Amino acid sequence: LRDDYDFVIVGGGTSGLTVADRLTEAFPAKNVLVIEYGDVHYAPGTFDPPTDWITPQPDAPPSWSFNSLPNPDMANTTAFVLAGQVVGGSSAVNGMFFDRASRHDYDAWTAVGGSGFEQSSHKWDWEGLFPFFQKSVTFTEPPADIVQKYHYTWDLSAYGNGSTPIYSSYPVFQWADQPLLNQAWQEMGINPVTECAGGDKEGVCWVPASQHPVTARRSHAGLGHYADVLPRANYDLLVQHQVVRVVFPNGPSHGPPLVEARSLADNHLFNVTVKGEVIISAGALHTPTVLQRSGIGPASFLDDAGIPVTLDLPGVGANLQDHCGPPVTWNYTEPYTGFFPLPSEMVNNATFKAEAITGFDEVPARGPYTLAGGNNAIFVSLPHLTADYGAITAKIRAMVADGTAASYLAADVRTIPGMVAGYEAQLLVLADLLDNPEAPSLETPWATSEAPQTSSVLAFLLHPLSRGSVRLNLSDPLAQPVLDYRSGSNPVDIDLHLAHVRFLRGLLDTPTMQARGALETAPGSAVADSDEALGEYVRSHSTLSFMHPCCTAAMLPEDRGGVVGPDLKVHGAEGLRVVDMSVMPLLPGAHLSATAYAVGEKAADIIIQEWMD
Ligand SMILES: Cc1cc2nc3c(=O)[nH]c(=O)nc-3n(C[C@H](O)[C@H](O)[C@H](O)COP(=O)(O)OP(=O)(O)OC[C@H]3O[C@@H](n4cnc5c(N)ncnc54)[C@H](O)[C@@H]3O)c2cc1C
Ligand SMILES: *[C@@H]1O[C@H](CO)[C@@H](O[C@@H]2O[C@H](CO)[C@@H](O[C@@H]3O[C@H](CO)[C@@H](O)[C@H](O)[C@@H]3O)[C@H](O)[C@H]2NC(C)=O)[C@H](O)[C@H]1NC(C)=O
Ligand SMILES: *[C@@H]1O[C@H](CO)[C@@H](O[C@@H]2O[C@H](CO)[C@@H](O)[C@H](O)[C@H]2NC(C)=O)[C@H](O)[C@H]1NC(C)=O
Ligand SMILES: *[C@@H]1O[C@H](CO)[C@@H](O)[C@H](O)[C@H]1NC(C)=O
Ligand SMILES: [Ca+2]
Repeated sequence: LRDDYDFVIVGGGTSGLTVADRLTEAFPAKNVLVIEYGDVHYAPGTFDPPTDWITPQPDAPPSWSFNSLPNPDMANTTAFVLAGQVVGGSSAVNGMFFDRASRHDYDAWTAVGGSGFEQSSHKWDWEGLFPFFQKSVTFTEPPADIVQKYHYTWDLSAYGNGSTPIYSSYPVFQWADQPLLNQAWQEMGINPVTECAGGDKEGVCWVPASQHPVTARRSHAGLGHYADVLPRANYDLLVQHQVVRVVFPNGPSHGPPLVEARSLADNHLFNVTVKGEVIISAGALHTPTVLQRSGIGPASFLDDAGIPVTLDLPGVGANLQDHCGPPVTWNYTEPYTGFFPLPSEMVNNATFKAEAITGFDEVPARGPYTLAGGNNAIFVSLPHLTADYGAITAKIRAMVADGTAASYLAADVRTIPGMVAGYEAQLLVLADLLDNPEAPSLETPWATSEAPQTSSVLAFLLHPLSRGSVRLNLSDPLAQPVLDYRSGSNPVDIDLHLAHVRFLRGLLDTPTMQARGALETAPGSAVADSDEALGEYVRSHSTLSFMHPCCTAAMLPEDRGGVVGPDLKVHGAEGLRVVDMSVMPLLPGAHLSATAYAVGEKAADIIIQEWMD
């Protein structure tokens, strides 16, 4: 471990390793150090040997497990959330669903920053982010036989001729009843989309897997941004170390700070000297933890924590958002026939599963295990799924106009004019986005419809108005934070859930599902028809997290509660940036990992262009 470094990156995760990669290749004379809580682990993909249709990988890398506080507005249910504890971060333990949000979701970032963000040239709208999306991954056309078998569609214009060893691929396998819902979504008027990673994604979407096109092995940041670029002499990595905080010897206006690190083996604490900048990429859950212990956070929490205030930025750990939603479930009253193979074949058929195990080891990889978690989702806009009803967005706009919107934030947040102002800007922008018929409001993925385990649809609330907190355990500040999800704390989220579930129920009415005798098992017509009963149902049967927590160090002006500018520097701190999913101001209508790379690539480009002064 060297005397000093030019760059320290806190967290060897998805964004952090892509930043560390791009910095070391651009500045061969500058030394980068990545400090990682975890270690290097082989990363099994989703549904790899010897699992059954979606069982846990026996040799999975380590992760943090989180149980949030009870969410009273969702029947006190707890949210269960994971975070990868490994070189590669969460992308090493992903479900590998590798989509991007619509162009309008990222346009929303620029709009929510407002004019306070406009004397910078770093635009995080679609036009400013799309080139880095193309840079971030290499996509590969599937074989022709696989195309004519499963009917993948795509448009290479969405990917360009990028060549970064982070792979987006379509498996050479699908379950045999994959076309079932595909046909039924079209009978609901949801239309096929040829390519959904090129910004235009409302309709029925093919989504790729973050995995190698030949071997089907998981692609994560630890390979593509770390292992695959070594040897590289200025690219250092320190494992089994927890970065405690950053310290400014002469205050935050004289930087970069020192990185105070704790060795997880022996608890030995030390400091790393930084010449250039410190980049924090500890993730949406842990970046707030690193800045809070650095005295960079809500002044009142920091006082209650016995931590001296270095920067009073109440956005640190605030504005927590995640994807969540309740299900619609059915059985079949006729036998589920004519499909081979279905997922149950893995548990019914030793021959078939033995072959799947060995098919995965052939070159190229073959059979069921080349599949990750599935490659399909609908993304339906609020106008489309409700027949242009303006009730929800009127409620949002009114709730800002009358000033009651603030009441839905936490009691130590609604009192802060900065936070109310930024929450209000979010809601109006979200109100506009949910009025855009090309902007997804509901996501529903599927790969099979075999009953009973996969005869269900989930109603992903893509753009929640509720907001939560990531805060230090005050008993053990170095332990994992407390997550207060406050799911459903803004009531428009419940209205969205009812609209989404009620749209989804139409699935069972489709000729395709009626041919199969699909019989609704939950919520049922009785519940669905009662705003009070369906409300009760979404509040107690929703999954509170699909493991996409974000926006705890939002890219917003300080007066709107943000923590970083559009250059991703922490407001009021020189030589200190954040680059991970905590910087998004609004949660995107997508799974986050592809965005995490794109954010890493653009943040690296920003950092590079300035250090070539
Ligand atoms: C179970 C699960 C499944 C998912 N499935 C999908 C999916 O199918 N599709 C999708 O698009 N997204 C998915 N995601 C989410 C997506 O992968 C993440 O949002 C994204 O990878 C996060 O990137 P990041 O760089 O912000 O964080 P991470 O990649 O998690 O990076 C944080 C890193 O910092 C390290 N760290 C934490 N604290 C410290 C500290 N104090 N000092 C040093 N290092 C520290 C962590 O160990 C980790 O390496 C999933 C997430 C989970 C948890
Ligand atoms: C990492 O670097 C920081 C910055 O140098 C170290 O923090 C500094 O620690 C010194 C202790 O040597 C603190 O000074 C102390 O102040 C109290 C009262 O103010 C006084 O009673 C002590 O005698 C001593 O002078 C100093 O405040 C502190 N600096 C900051 C900005 O917090 C930190 O210890 C280093 N960490 C490790 C593990 O080396
Ligand atoms: C158990 O699974 C194996 C698949 O590995 C089945 O064997 C295949 O059956 C299909 C018929 O759907 C044929 O097209 C293939 O030629 C067979 N391949 C091999 C390698 O056997 C087998 O039929 C399954 N058993 C049952 C009872 O369904
Ligand atoms: C939430 O917390 C506790 C449950 O043990 C109780 O205070 C409250 O009634 C709970 N709310 C609901 C709706 O269950
Ligand atoms: Ca697999």
